[PDB]
Amino acid sequence: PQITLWQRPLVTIKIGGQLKEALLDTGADDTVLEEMNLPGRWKPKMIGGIGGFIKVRQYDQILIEICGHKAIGTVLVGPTPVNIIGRNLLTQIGCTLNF
Amino acid sequence: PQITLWQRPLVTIKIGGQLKEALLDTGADDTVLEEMNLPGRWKPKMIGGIGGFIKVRQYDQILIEICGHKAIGTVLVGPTPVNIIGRNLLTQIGCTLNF
Ligand SMILES: CC(C)[C@H](NC(=O)OCc1ccccc1)C(=O)N[C@@H](Cc1ccccc1)C(O)[C@H](Cc1ccccc1)NC(=O)[C@@H](NC(=O)OCc1ccccc1)C(C)C
Repeated sequence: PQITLWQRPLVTIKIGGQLKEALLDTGADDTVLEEMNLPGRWKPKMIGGIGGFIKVRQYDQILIEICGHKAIGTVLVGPTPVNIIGRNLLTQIGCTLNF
Repeated sequence: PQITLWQRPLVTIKIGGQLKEALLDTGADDTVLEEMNLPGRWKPKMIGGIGGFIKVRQYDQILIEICGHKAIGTVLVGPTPVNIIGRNLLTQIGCTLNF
């Protein structure tokens, strides 16, 4: 799908048997999503954006059905305003920037 | 251009007689550039990112050449670790997310 940027590139993701909406962020190196009930064993981790640094939990090996397309990777959970599909899954679904 | 997301999508800009590298970012509705000498009246404003809210100075009607493509926009100068080109100019240079 070709998404233009007049409006926030929000997508539909099915993760953890839960449906969520998420920004497609080429600016984040990492996928970070808001608090959500999720299976597994996690690790502490912190990430930084503008303003500061949040303490996330890292879940390695998670399946997301992004835009009705799948990938498996690292989903970090923590204090975000929006769910961010970062570059480590974007490459997996084969997304690119074009101009 | 076709940009794959495997590396961090930095690119060259020319803002105010100066030459810089900027993250092309779909997750920002705004171009926030680090501090530099920009000449003009500026408003304050404040934006949110993952960790907080930065106090930044609005410059409106500034010309940038992002990849050879000039475009006029509003540009925020303030405390960021990276220059970000947001959707307010990404629309303008014709950029499109894709998969
Ligand atoms: C650049 C900001 C103006 C932009 N915020 C934004 O557009 O908010 C709207 C707003 C407008 C008016 C009033 C209030 C709010 C933003 O933070 N956008 C995010 C995605 C987002 C959108 C809304 C809220 C929160 C997040 C993302 O682009 C940044 C860019 C960026 C990239 C690299 C470094 C710094 C900034 N990456 C991030 O913040 C990611 N960091 C990242 O991946 O960086 C790696 C790294 C970390 C630390 C040190 C070096 C490198 C996080 C998602 C983890």
